[PDB]
Amino acid sequence: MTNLLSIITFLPIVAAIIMALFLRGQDEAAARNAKWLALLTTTATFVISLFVLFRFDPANTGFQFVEDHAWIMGLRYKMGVDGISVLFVLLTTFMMPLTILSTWQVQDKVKEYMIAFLVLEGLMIGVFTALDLVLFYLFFEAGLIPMFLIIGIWGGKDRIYASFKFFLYTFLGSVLMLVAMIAMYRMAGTTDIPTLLTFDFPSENFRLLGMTVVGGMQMLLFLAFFASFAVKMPMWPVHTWLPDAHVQAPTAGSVLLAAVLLKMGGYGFLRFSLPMFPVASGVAQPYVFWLSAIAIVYTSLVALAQSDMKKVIAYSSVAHMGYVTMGVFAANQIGVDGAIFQMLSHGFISGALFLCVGVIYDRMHTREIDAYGGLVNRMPAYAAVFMFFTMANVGLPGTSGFVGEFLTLMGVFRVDTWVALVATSGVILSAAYALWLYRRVTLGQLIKESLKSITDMTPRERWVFIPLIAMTLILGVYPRLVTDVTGPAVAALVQDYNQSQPA
Amino acid sequence: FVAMLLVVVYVGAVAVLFLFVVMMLDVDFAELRYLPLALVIGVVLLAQLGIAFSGWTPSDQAESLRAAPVDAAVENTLGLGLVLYDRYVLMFQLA
Amino acid sequence: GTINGVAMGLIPRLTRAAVRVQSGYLFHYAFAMVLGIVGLLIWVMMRGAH
Amino acid sequence: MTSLDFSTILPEVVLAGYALAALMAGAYLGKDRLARTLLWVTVAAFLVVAAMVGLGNHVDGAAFHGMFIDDGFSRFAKVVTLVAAAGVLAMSADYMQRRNMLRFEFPIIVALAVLGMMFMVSAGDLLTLYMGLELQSLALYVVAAMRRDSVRSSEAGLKYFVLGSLSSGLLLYGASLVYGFAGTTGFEGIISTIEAGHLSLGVLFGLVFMLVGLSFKVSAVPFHMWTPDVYEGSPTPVTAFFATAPKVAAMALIARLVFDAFGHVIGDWSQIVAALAVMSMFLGSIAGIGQTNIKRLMAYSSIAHMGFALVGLAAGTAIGVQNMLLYMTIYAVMNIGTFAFILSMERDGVPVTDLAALNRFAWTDPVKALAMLVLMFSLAGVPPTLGFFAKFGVLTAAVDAGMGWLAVLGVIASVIGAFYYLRIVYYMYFGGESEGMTSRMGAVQYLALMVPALAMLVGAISMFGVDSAAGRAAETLVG
Ligand SMILES: [Ca+2]
Ligand SMILES: [Ca+2]
Repeated sequence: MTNLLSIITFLPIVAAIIMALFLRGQDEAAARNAKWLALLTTTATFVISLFVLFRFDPANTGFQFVEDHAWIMGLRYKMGVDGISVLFVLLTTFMMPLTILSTWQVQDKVKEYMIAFLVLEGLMIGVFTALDLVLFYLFFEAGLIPMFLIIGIWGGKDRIYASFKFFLYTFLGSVLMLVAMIAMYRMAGTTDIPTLLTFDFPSENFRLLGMTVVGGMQMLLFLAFFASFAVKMPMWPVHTWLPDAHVQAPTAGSVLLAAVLLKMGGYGFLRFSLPMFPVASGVAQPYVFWLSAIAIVYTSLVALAQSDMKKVIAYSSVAHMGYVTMGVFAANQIGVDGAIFQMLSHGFISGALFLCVGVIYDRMHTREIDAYGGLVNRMPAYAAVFMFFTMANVGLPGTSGFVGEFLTLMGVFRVDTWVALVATSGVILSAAYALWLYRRVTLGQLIKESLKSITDMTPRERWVFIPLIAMTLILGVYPRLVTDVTGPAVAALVQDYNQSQPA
Repeated sequence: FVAMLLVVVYVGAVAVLFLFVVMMLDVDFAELRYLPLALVIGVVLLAQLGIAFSGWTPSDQAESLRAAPVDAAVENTLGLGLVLYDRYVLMFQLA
Repeated sequence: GTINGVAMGLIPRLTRAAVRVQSGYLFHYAFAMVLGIVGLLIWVMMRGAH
Repeated sequence: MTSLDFSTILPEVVLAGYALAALMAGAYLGKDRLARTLLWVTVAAFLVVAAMVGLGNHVDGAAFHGMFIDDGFSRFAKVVTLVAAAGVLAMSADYMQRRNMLRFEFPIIVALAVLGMMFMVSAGDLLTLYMGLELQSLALYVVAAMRRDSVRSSEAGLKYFVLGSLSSGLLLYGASLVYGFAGTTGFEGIISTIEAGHLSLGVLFGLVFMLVGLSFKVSAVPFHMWTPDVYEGSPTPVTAFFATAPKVAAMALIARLVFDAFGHVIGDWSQIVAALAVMSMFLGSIAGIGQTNIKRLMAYSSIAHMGFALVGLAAGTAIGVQNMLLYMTIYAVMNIGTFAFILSMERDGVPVTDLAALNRFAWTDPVKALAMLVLMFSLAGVPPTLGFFAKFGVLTAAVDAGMGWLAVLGVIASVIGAFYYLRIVYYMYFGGESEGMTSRMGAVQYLALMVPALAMLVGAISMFGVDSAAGRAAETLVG
């Protein structure tokens, strides 16, 4: 119980190695064993990570559960959590058992499917626990490998193109960040994230090529990290990989792609860009505001034009991340708390919606909106669940969707009214595409022979959704469960950002 | 010595080359490119070398660093034999 | 259109140029080596003796 | 020659003695009936000589009026060369026998090539550099062309010989200019004369000629065009050899030359090395996308990786040399693993080399594809593989030297190169309709795939002191 973060990080990876070695047979019993072994492993990781959650002390804004060991090439293996990153660990471990349970009907290469998800979980958890600069980059980039194969092997008809675009687009943005990490390593003489959080990187302007670089070295380091996190988030206009990868991935892949991997971009902004490059962040605030405002309006209108149900959900995520980006760079307590809440909240809602798509994809094997209609007539439970998360997706008060949206909008209002006015229009636009999709798929008359015999959600499918409905309602009604944890850490973060602004 | 050694070696070696020319003689002996561009690169390379040799001067330390200074009273072949097999014995064996 | 134009239009076009230059002719490969030395010598000359 | 000189070169005498004795044993006691036995005694000899070089207590020094340098740098390079040479021979033994290619002279020719490499990395004189390089080069031409019934082996030897001879001539011409300027061939004399205020065009011309001559041996662009044809034409065991041991020896030789002879004009040669590294990284990455033959793909992979290794040397620092050494060590391990798999590829009992043969191989042999997957991501430089940490080290050296522009270009070319490694993974795991390629591997060849593949991950946890050993070795050279 002194290496708790290392256990939850590498336990899923170790289980995959054992499964790959000592699990034999390709029959259904052999596959049935793999599903159970994965489910027990993901459940174990979630339970152990609850010890972190409840022993965590929100008042302490330092890193807790810290473990440090020597490593290679003069680096250190250091892990830990604070009020900004603890909840992203629990979100990852929370979605993984539900994601496994939703694949229970997959019959194609099951053992390999389970291994890819078990390996992916360990690497996703490492991103949020790592306190070494290179160690963060290792988990940040290693996650591309299992996801590249998850899309390639189990994806749709365009999965070859989607998997390559996903990997290379993300890979391109992070290699620039790698060089910035090497530069910070050389200036500060350390890769320790706690030590880099107090280091003062130079901000005096200089000239590079034909332009002045406002912010000096901080701006150059800021732009390298921005390229990595902007693509990961994703921000507009570097988002066009997401409508491919999220759509062409298998349903389980889409859940983890949207619920967890997107949060690495926003967490990157909260861990590095604002603490380590405050002067550059202050300078970039106007541009980030309008890119995020454009993203909300742009992708909301693009979602309204989609003929493919899974693409509506994919484009919805880009709009929801636009709020997160604005909240982070408003750099006030209200905006940053809203940004973190919006990230966690979007994990439950977006994941649930991709599971709603899978429920009817499994039965009908199509994603065209026009291929459905009046499903409420045969699928009462599905229409209720799909409606609930449709309403959460439009930020209805009472669901967790509202809180994150509301606070990021109010934090931005304090800084820029034009941005807040444009971003706030998302409430009108989100309702438009979200309700139209729900109506066209679920409501109406059952007038197609194909849908005549469609079945309702099975008991297993209902039980996957119940935890997600619980978190959405609980956090919507009692968000203090989140802000108590993140409150003190955001307060310290916002204070350092202010104390670093040029005077 | 290297003047005479060079003739001795390449008289035999060039004759061997003649043997392979007639062994693999082409079937079109009776009637046996980008030459313009090639001549331009050759002229450029030759000009660069000529410019470098225009200002040639050895290092002012070159005299003091000689491993095998030449002796006027010793004949060339004897001088080479005094260094070839003792100072350069490692290279001799590698040859 | 831009991303695909670069990733799938431009880089493959540079690949085809590289494949073409690898002609398989020994005299071309020697020409490349001679161009490399001549170019590097031009570079050294501009910096001068110093 | 003193008794102290002879002690210093004893590992080389032991290897040379073995090669001569093996030649007579093979000639007089069975010829090709001993071919298998001579191959495995050569593997033991390489490992024995490496133990002599790398184990026990060593005190740095020089022998033969400084012509032979026995320092930590040369000892690091020799060990990697000998162990990589031993690995290539061991993993190829079964393949060559099945293909009726194992002459009793092949192990001996390889041993004399390795002997030449050992004198290369310990050179302290221009003549030692030349004689070591030429003993290696001549042995490499022979094995390139040793498949007598293959027109492609003959052409591989012909292209390698003609272009290798051209590069050697350029190297000699520069070596002659350096001797004329300095008045000596010894590097300790040369370094003292080549300094900031006395660099005539003549001596700078000499450095360029020597650098270009050597940069041919590491397939630096535009002195690279031999590599794809020679890699394709030569026997796959010989291609695997070219890709691992000569490149390590040649890379170490370049570091030896620029620091022990041109170490007071780092500014002059660092720019040239950087320009070579840039051209090699982008051409290797871009040209690799157009390859359908796996052997020819590895040549461009080799060219791009030598560009990255040159980034560490372009730094012109002890850290740059340390990380160049680690890069070459990891690169040699990766190529041993990859060429172990390439040797195994076959359809209907005949070897096969086209990439399309890998389609859906992961569903034919799961463990071998998983090993190949780790190697392809290691060559692409993707974490958590040890191949990523190799790139990280050279990029660290570049940034540390104020050459972030080189690091930025290096990582961008890595992205382009990552495509054709990813494509191999794509073929194996979710590729198109399969044509029945099988992987035939004996026990030794099988371990030549798995152990390097395991090292790419285990090395991510601990390098087992190799990174620390490379740092000590780099210090003895740079000072
Ligand atoms: Ca700070
Ligand atoms: Ca030195």
